Amino acid sequence: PPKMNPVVEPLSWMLGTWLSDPPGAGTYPTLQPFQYLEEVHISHVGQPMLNFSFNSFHPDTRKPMHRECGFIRLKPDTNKVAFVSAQNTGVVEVEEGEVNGQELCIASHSIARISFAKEPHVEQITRKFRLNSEGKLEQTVSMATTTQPMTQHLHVTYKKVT
Ligand code: HEM
Repeated sequence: PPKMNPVVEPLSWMLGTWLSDPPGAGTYPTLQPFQYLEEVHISHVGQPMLNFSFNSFHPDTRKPMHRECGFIRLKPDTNKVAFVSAQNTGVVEVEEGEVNGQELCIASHSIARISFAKEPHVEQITRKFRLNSEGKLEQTVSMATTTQPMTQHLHVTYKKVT
């Protein structure tokens, strides 16, 4: 209901409640391929930023899996974007980059974790968000871990439900 702060207009295409369709696709050189369901809620309350919650679930049992939440800020009147996330693995990250048209490309510069986080530890993350020609939201996530160089981990497209 609050009018949207002009600072976040360059990312207005991300706003909504979204559901992975088809299921998200998970991979890594060390992992068997997997699928997952994900609910994405991207919202705002009038501040110069977006609020997000991304919650994934097992496609069959619907048991909760990865979860994260945070904020997406922009430098006013620019296309420069900064993303902060806390993840249920006990990991936090700061990613920055830019939006051009309806594509956002960001990369981590800072990652920290809890002392008992499960190994292997992630060292670098990059994400690409885009709105495709059908009006669906796409996210692709890549990462490097202590033992694996930068490569794709996740790809998902979402249907807006709300
Ligand atoms: C930016 C967000 C994420 C990061 C940084 C991240 C990081 C990682 C890392 C470091 C690993 C271990 C890699 C290895 O075993 O070599 C992993 C594994 C895994 N992740 Fe992700 N992850 C993310 C998002 C997700 C999401 C959304 C899902 C959806 C369910 C997911 C599901 C899994 C699964 C199933 C595994 C392997 C579990 C196993 O070892 O059996 N992750 N992730």
